[PDB]
Amino acid sequence: EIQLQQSGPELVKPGASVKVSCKASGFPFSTYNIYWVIQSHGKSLEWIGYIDPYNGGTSYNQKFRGKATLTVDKSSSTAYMHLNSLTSEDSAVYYCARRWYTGDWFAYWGQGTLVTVSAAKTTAPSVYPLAPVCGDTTGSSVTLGCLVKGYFPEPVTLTWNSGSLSSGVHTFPAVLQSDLYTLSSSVTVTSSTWPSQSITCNVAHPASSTKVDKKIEPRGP
Amino acid sequence: DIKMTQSPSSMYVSLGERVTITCKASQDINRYLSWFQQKPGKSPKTLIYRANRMLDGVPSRFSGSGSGQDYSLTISSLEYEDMGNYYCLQYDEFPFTFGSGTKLEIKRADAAPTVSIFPPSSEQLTSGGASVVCFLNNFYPKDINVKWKIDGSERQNGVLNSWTDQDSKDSTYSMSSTLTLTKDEYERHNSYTCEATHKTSTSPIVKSFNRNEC
Ligand SMILES: [Zn+2]
Ligand SMILES: [Zn+2]
Ligand SMILES: [Zn+2]
Ligand SMILES: [Zn+2]
Ligand SMILES: [Zn+2]
Ligand SMILES: [Zn+2]
Repeated sequence: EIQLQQSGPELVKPGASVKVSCKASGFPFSTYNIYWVIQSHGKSLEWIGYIDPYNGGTSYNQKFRGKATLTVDKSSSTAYMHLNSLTSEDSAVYYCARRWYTGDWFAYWGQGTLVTVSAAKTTAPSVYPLAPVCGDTTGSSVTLGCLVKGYFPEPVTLTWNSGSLSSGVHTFPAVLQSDLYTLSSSVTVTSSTWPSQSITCNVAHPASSTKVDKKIEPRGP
Repeated sequence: DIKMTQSPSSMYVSLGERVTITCKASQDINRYLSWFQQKPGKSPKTLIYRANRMLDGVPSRFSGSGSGQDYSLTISSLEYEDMGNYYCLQYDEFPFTFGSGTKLEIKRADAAPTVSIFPPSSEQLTSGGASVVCFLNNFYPKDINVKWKIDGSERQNGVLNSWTDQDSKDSTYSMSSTLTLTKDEYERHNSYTCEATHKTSTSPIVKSFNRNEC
């Protein structure tokens, strides 16, 4: 299989430095190159630099030339991008991409590395099950919730029934307030499914190595 | 630097309709223009390279055209899976330049939200906080307002709202609204209400509960 695989999410302090990696596997011999891209807020993309003999060697966008350093382990085809003088504006998803020469195009992209630049403290989330209001069910369908409150930094992942319950799931983007994120998820199933069958929300917060399961239980008096 | 101007920034389009996105470079870029699609949480994917060259694995309804400074991407017949963001790219000279992007959203019939309200969990109460959560699921269009009321009185402080992207399976939107109170402020009041104002109803859709009723 031909692919680019980037290293995992980061939290780094203002004024420190970070080094992310991108491993290429399965590519034909004698075609190594790598390009690096930044995308803030899931929106605009900009190019940092590249290593590509067919495009003139190692080169940087003037904007990033001071802070960025691109290297490569040629034996393992692993690219590295080191960034220093980190500021909050460097908080972004960083992509690697590899040019495929025939015409040419950027045929392969890494999955992206999320980097958060902040002095705020890592904080594991509280995870709360949300059962419907106390009382008899009114309707043929029921909606349950999971609340993931007060964590830092991103990301978190959430599933229902370890991923086997996927349709009817709405997981909402996290919202940041006072250096803490809050996220929620709703799931909707037929009344004859719950509480007859077990429904659990599973939450992982990688920064704190947290993995938590909260079963949704009918409320009491 | 070579600058790029992409339009429109967003657009609503029906299934089966002809979609055109345009891109203007600040100089002749000799057709070194590529088009990309990007879905939420995913990496960009090339649709077209050298302005009009097509790729295996990209459906034939995508095509590109132009030369000099002016380029366009065409979707001859929109399909559900085409929902997402689109970017042009000049690669005549490095540093390469992406356009600012086009958000493509799909038209559907109007739909009223399904509203559900959730009292604080016993776990959070034992920890000393009290969040009240309201889900507004599967509505259209995107424009919606949520109001919280406590004992009949509107509350604006302590509210966090979050919207999903356009639903990839029914083209609706959903939003979550969380009203966070202290446990003792929660215990000083009886009725908690979230109401949704939307195009689909002249009157708000109201979900409420009482802190002790069952
Ligand atoms: Zn694989
Ligand atoms: Zn360093
Ligand atoms: Zn078709
Ligand atoms: Zn009211
Ligand atoms: Zn949905
Ligand atoms: Zn009060």
